[PDB]
Amino acid sequence: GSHSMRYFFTSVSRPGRGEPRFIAVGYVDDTQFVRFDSDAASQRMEPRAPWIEQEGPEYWDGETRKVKAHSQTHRVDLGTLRGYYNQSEAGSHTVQRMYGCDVGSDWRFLRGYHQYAYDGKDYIALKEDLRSWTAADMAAQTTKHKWEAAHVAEQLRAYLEGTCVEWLRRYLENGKETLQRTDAPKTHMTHHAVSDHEATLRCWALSFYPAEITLTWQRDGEDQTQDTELVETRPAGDGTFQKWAAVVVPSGQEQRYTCHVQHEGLPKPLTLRWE
Amino acid sequence: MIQRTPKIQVYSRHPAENGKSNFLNCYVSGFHPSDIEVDLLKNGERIEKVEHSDLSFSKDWSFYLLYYTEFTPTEKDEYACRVNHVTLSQPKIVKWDRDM
Amino acid sequence: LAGIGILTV
Ligand code: NA
Repeated sequence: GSHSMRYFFTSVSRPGRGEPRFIAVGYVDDTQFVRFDSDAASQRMEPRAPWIEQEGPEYWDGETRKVKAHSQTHRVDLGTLRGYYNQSEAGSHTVQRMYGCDVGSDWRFLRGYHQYAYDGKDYIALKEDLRSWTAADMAAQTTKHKWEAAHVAEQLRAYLEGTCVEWLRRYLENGKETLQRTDAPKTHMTHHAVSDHEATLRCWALSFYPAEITLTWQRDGEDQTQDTELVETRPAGDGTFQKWAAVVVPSGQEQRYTCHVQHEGLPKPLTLRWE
Repeated sequence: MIQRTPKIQVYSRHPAENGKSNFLNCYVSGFHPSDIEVDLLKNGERIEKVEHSDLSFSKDWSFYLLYYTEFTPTEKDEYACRVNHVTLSQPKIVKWDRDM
Repeated sequence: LAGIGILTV
């Protein structure tokens, strides 16, 4: 029902080996649709979903111009942040920016976000109201003062509440077959002895979309959170996702254990049993 | 400086059946910084025909990448993924286990 | 992408 559009930007310095590497990707929900890579030959924003290919030359020229301007600002940022933190040229550093907007089932704006990180830690982010900033440390207060004096939040709010939402709706319509689907998980559990007295129980969810899902184990109805190994949801490569959860249990106790799967494509949450 | 170790998973796109074409995936997630070496191996040798996704990251800033190649499983062929990253003191090899 | 509001830190 609910949807999101997000753009992700990463710039990495490589001291003594040229200009920083810059990569940008855009997603609608869990489906990537565009990319730009500074090291690639084309120097264009490029399509990565079939439904965005129909956008005309004005779109690709405009997105390429904007993504290059993003690349140039993040390039400058790497130098600026080295100054703010009194760092040398001995090492590589990373800047990340992500922004975008969420809508509900009725495609009306829920909230917007714009967040920046330096060396893998929060640096500065727009607050939920889109009118003020959260700065994580003293160096980010400097950026906050500069961005308040330049009225950055007013410009971002306008984009996030207006333009971002309008284009998300356009993409949801044009890419409806891909984007407005739900593929319910195909589920099962597997059982393998690890010794003569213990077995691994693994609960599987395959071929689902969107990626959000919950898998949990219970023993006599009690959650087994601390004893569960839960892997990161992973792409199958075809537009759907996979995930599993496992527990190691004493042999003979299998019937006490149940796996529980929740996903938006299921009419009801599933309970899988060994009896 | 923050460093986070890659979580490596090696798996096929579809349930494996010997003699049926499929895709072999190595998904690495949760790492920082972004510089990472990932190779898919067949009988311990590097596979040349390997594609990968564009670098992206999660809500916690950690990166993720999928490496993938078309393959046809057999009884005898062993597949793996070899990953190196600053957080690993030597390259880590994860074997494809089709019976999970 | 945003065409405004993306500034240097
Ligand atoms: Na290493």
